[PDB]
Amino acid sequence: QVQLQESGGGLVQAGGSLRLSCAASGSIFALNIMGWYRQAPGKQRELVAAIHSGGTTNYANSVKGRFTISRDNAANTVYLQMNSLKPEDTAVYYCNVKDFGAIIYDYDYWGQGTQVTVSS
Amino acid sequence: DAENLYFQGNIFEMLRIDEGLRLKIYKDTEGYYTIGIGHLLTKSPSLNAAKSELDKAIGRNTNGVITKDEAEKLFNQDVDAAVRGILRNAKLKPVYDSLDAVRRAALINMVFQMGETGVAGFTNSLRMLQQKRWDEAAVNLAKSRWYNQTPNRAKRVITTFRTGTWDAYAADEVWVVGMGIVMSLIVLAIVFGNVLVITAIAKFERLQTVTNYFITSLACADLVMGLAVVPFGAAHILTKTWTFGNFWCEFWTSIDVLCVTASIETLCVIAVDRYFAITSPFKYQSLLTKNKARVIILMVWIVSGLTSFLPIQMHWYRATHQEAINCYAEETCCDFFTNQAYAIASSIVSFYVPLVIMVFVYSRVFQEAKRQLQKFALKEHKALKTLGIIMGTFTLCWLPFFIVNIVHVIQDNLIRKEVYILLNWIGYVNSGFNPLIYCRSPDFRIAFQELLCL
Ligand SMILES: COc1ccc(Sc2ccc(S(=O)(=O)N(C)C(C)C)cc2C(=O)N[C@@H](CC(=O)NCC(=O)O)Cc2ccc(C(C)(C)C)cc2)cc1
Ligand SMILES: Cc1ccccc1CC(C)(C)NC[C@H](O)c1ccc(O)c2c1OCC(=O)N2
Repeated sequence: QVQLQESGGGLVQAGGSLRLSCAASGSIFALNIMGWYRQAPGKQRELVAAIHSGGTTNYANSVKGRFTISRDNAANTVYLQMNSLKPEDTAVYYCNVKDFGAIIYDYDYWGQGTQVTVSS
Repeated sequence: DAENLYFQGNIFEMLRIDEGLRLKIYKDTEGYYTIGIGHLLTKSPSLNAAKSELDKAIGRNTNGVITKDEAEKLFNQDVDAAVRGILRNAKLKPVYDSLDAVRRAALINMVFQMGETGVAGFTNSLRMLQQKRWDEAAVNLAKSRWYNQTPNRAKRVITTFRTGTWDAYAADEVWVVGMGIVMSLIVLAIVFGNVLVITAIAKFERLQTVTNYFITSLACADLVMGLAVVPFGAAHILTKTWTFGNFWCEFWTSIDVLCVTASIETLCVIAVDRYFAITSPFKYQSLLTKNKARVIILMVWIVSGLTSFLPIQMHWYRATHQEAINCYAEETCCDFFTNQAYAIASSIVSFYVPLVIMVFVYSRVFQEAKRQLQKFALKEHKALKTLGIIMGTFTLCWLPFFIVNIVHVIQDNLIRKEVYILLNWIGYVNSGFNPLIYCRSPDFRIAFQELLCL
């Protein structure tokens, strides 16, 4: 009953910038994490950038200093600011929502999927 | 006769249900000092006078406490004396001879309680029993002072005269049967559920997480509960005796306090763990290496071991009063007696410190939720229901036991033994509920689905 709307999938040259936007629908518990996961070709899904409901974030080591995650003030919308894009950053970025409504276990929601292409 | 079947209808089983085995001097409904099974020590208001009468009857310095062996002999001395009084008294024996064996117990029951001379006072009522006017004597007896002081016992006796059956007493036996199958089902749910939780996390690599490592320690403590603590508790209660010796029951008592302390503290650890992981997911994740979650559980079991084996095996929990000494020196008695220091110290570590931390933790989880970067929606209510089950089930199972435990320390005789045992077994069943609360996750449901072979 919740939705994830992913935006900003792009073809872009190396060093260029992309912005990814996710929007959530329905009802989500206040304590949550919204983040971005990418899966490279023939590689495992990894975390790229995450933000907690309280404003605390997290970035992978490869994307630190280059990618910036922001959150809408009140509309459950998350923005991934990707700068200095490398050809290694070529993957499919999934909107995630980590949900803490059931206290004992975190319950994930997953987005549609968007293609990012960096051209060497 | 070939009747070795349970609840033979006779006077001995009739009076034990009415009076009850109490190995310490106690004051009856009327206020007189009574010991054993309805044995009236004296009509004097001085406990000192009742003790010397007891010491004269027993032949030793009882200090107010007699063994089960001695209590049985007084009862038989009391039963036969009531039988002799009926045969000696000229009003009772003609009534007594004309009564079937089932109604003879009811008359002996009265003479047991009120004495030869007292029961002979029922001039019309005894005369009705000769003439076999059962319902008419039943209405007559219900108007007596005997009925007013003990209405419940009089009903059982008056109904027994009226029907000539054991209907007033046979129903008590279904309780032991229903209790046994209920105690049985409790063991199954605890063993089945906890083995199922342990097996899922160990076999499936998806479930090998930090929070689940805490779940595993919880499941292990609850498992041993269902395997070791609970089965012998059922055997102890149903058979009225301990058959495994003194050492094994202190070792059984040692496991009982061990598992319950480790189980409740692990609930506390899981509670704080989820608070941290929910309110600071990233900092917390930097903290817990595999060595910490290992040393935390180690501390929980070291703390639990210091609360359970160290005082019990070193006899530090031992009470000093006479009734405790006897049960300690009796191979077949393993009633639970502790000094006030251990009861308070163990209760705080086992229950009260985890309770306070748990209650505070989930309060702030619910308090942190409102101060976030964001209208009475469902999941906020739905999430509040979830923690209400978690804390509510933990509270309602154990809070009566450890309140009643502390209340028992402050004032003696206020808690009857049955309530103390009942609430502990209501605490015991929290082990069966813990897999149902903490393993609702999607990955668990999958693991259970394959472990049960679809
Ligand atoms: C479920 O039950 C538990 C599970 C794990 C723990 S651990 C712990 C927990 C919270 C904090 S926090 O300050 O409130 N802050 C970081 C919160 C916002 C997360 C600090 C530590 C920690 O490890 N602090 C380190 C210092 C540190 O590395 N960083 C401090 C900081 O970042 O502020 C000192 C410490 C080491 C080892 C332990 C034992 C062995 C008892 C587990 C306790 C404390 C304890 C209990
Ligand atoms: C042996 C017997 C006889 C009659 C009824 C029950 C039992 C079994 C007993 C009492 C051992 N159950 C122990 C109970 O689960 C328990 C757990 C953790 C504790 O820290 C304490 C505790 O008991 C009181 C205490 O002060 N500390």
